[PDB]
Amino acid sequence: SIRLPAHLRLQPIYWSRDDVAQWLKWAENEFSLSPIDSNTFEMNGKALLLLTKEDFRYRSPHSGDELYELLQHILPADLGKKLLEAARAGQDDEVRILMANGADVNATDNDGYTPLHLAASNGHLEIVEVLLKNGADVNASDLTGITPLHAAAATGHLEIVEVLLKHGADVNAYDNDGHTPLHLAAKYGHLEIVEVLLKHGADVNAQDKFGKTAFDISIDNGNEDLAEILQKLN
Ligand SMILES: [Cl-]
Ligand code: NA
Ligand code: NA
Ligand code: NA
Ligand code: NA
Ligand code: NA
Ligand code: NA
Ligand code: NA
Ligand code: NA
Repeated sequence: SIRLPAHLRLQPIYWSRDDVAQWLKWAENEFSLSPIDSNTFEMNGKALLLLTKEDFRYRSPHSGDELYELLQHILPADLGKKLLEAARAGQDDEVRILMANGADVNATDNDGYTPLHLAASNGHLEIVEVLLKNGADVNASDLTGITPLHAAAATGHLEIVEVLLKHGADVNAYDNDGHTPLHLAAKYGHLEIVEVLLKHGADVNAQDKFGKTAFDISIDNGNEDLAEILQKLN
């Protein structure tokens, strides 16, 4: 038995093509495989993770199934949890690889956050787009009632707000405090998001648990520019 080199103990998404080649040679020795042909897996580790098991079998009639299993065993068991983390951290390529390997696009943590909530909150537009294209629940509430549109409106991510609306986000969804996305955009001073929400049917007269409209919130915060938009339309 041979120990795997230290840089190959990194997750395979980080492996170069030369790293892949070293891993193959390590496996040839560790598992007593038929000699591996040097031109056979001419790609980096990110690409390797997108091959199917059938692809491995075709590429290596003698060892490809074994190599596929070895590679998959390197990955953590809970890909849905990894997807939540990758989406939160903006790891767009990792998001794509994890969903290709079966991660649930609607993976949910103990706060009710989904990948879409986390990518929306942290401004990761490309990840929002890939999640939506692959069936992400656009109107899922988290435990406090926050939808992805709430999360993008509160955090000032205008393009994400627009994409969520184009994919069916509920413009007048309520969180557990009765806040709509319009309330949260007003609370955090995002004037352009307020305009987009109104153009998509946001209810200026919606009252939260405190009896307050988005306009009331703009007055409490002294944000006269936001109050002006809201006043015009109600
Ligand atoms: Cl999953
Ligand atoms: Na590379
Ligand atoms: Na290298
Ligand atoms: Na090949
Ligand atoms: Na696969
Ligand atoms: Na290994
Ligand atoms: Na999983
Ligand atoms: Na889940
Ligand atoms: Na940001």
